[PDB]
Amino acid sequence: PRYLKGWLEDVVQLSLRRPSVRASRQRPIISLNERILEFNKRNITAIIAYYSRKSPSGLDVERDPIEYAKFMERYAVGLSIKTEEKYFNGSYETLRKIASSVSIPILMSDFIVKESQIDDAYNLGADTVLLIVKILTERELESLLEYARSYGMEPLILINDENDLDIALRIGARFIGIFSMNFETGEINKENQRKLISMIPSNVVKVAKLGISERNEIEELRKLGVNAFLISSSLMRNPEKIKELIE
Ligand SMILES: *C(C)CC(=O)c1ccc2cc(OC)ccc2c1
Ligand SMILES: *C(C)CC(=O)c1ccc2cc(OC)ccc2c1
Repeated sequence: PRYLKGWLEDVVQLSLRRPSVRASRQRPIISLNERILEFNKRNITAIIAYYSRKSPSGLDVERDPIEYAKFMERYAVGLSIKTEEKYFNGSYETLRKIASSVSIPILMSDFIVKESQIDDAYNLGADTVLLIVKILTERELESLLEYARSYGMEPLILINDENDLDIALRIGARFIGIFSMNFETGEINKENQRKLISMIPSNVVKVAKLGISERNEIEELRKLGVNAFLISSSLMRNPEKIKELIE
């Protein structure tokens, strides 16, 4: 990984030590990016619902993961499952149980810094993985992209700024998650998020992290080329809100 400071350094060190799983996959790879394109063609708003027991954002919600997943199966384009343990209270067992319970695409959201974590995602039933430009050297990012692609996954590449985008495009990203998160305030910079979206080629599938969980924001972004939306706290708090977001 890159050399880091603070809690990202900590979580990367934890991740490097994470024991791998041994399990045979007995679930198809259900492509998230393709399902998003399908929703776009059908004019159905495509929302990727997070399951996250905790978040550094103040998030502290206990709710049954299977009940949540089965509810979202009806509405969401896919699920994003936090599997990082220390800051998000995630677990591989929770991912496995969720994957064994629904047949919509599942993104394993963690801090992937070694190949065996991609093996873990595959073996546990996830359909793809998050890769984070800001924690990986360029060579690592390219290699891990290729390694995920070796399983038939297309990873979601997380960018937070223009430097991350330059790297992501150079290494061949085709599925990009645009955050533009400030870690002091914990707020999405909407202006910058929009600038980044405008800089992405038309042949990249684009997912925006939503801070403001409202229909009008979705409509503006969709107009600007965004294909799908990641939404976390508001859906963990009130799952049924997704219905009003998709109309
Ligand atoms: C989960 C709700 C968000 C998450 O897992 C995550 C990971 C890494 C990351 C890096 C950023 O900048 C480099 C911004 C946001 C973010 C969110
Ligand atoms: C999504 C609207 C917020 C999100 O993904 C996120 C991820 C990680 C993170 C870390 C923080 O501490 C450094 C603060 C906020 C925050 C928000």
